[PDB]
Amino acid sequence: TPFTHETLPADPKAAIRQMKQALRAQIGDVQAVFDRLSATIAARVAEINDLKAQGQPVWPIIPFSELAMGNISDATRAEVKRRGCAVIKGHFPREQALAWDQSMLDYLDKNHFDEVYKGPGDNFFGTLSASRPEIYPVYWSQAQMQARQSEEMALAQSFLNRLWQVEHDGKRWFNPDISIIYPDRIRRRPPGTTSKGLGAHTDSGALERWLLPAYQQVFASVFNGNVEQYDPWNAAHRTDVEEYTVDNTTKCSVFRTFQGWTALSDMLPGQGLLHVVPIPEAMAYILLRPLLDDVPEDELCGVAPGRVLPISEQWHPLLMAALTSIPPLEAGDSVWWHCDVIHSVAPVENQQGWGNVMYIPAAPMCEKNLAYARKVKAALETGASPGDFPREDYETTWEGRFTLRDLNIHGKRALGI
Ligand SMILES: [Fe+3]
Repeated sequence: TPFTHETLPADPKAAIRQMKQALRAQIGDVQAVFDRLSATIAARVAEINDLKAQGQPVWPIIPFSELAMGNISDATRAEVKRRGCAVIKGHFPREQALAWDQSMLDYLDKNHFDEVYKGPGDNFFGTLSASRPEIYPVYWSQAQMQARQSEEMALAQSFLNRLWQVEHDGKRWFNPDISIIYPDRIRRRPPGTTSKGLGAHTDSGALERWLLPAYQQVFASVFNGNVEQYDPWNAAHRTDVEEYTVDNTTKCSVFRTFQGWTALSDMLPGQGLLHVVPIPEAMAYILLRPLLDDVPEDELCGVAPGRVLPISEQWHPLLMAALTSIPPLEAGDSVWWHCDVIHSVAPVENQQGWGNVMYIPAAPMCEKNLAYARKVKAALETGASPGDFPREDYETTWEGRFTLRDLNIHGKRALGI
């Protein structure tokens, strides 16, 4: 269309305007489609609420033993697809997790982190009420890389990728059985912590969801009214997207089937825990909401370039009605959500125990993810901040960092070597 942009429009408001007009036209009665969509989603909220009342976790719980032994049922596979998230209990033995956590402590301590730390290096969350989640951003601890290349991450990554339709056109969109090392940050909250949390948002692009041609491809069924034809699990064209780049701002130049993390400490109920909207199709609602006629013509319900896409009660009351907590967790567990899934971190006052996690996603091998992987390997040598992240570069100088010679067979392959 005349309406799309592959690079960041010089005039966002102008571009948003034209996209809206083009789209209202291509859909017909937007409000009728939104209502239909909402009835399906309202019905899911009924499911979710029902389960909550019973005493169930809403998150599919999948024991790592079954995963490891290939004995996951069809019903479970199905449930993870319905819910868009999964907990892997016992992903790692508690010992191993706790020992990792301790190595983290000493790695930070021995390189004098708390002294040196200047940031946040970034303002990715300016669109959120709770925009300050508790002190990050290191990449190359032995703990992290080990978990990343660990054989039992590989099992989980592969199992997860497998949930996506891969075949479609030109036989295969990515290889679901190798995943790249995507070095990410950590989340470290000590007992006593008080925090606003992280406000509900989705990752992997904001404005580009509407304006990028690849996303017009991905969400065709949405942007043409056949909302029910739309399949969250179809990899079609996801690997053709490339997010807009904004000076020194967090972006994600990689395709992630799931985001997740591995817990380094026990997570106790109410202690400012990860919540998710377990309805991966919600993205449809996010996409149609600004098209409705109570929203200003040049606006996308808070979306701004170089900022995470915000989800709020103001614009998305139904989706907010669906927020659900992770169950309580023991160290070594790990949690996963579909890349289009709305999520947040609840606030705590005076937190019991630690709230430590390592960020490790499933990002499957493909021409796109490999391009980034080639870049990662360069960073891993120097210890610099991976390109996708603010150039803080704290570890370039540190002792006890994971290095090139310490790689797995997995690791060498995940970085394509
Ligand atoms: Fe997020």
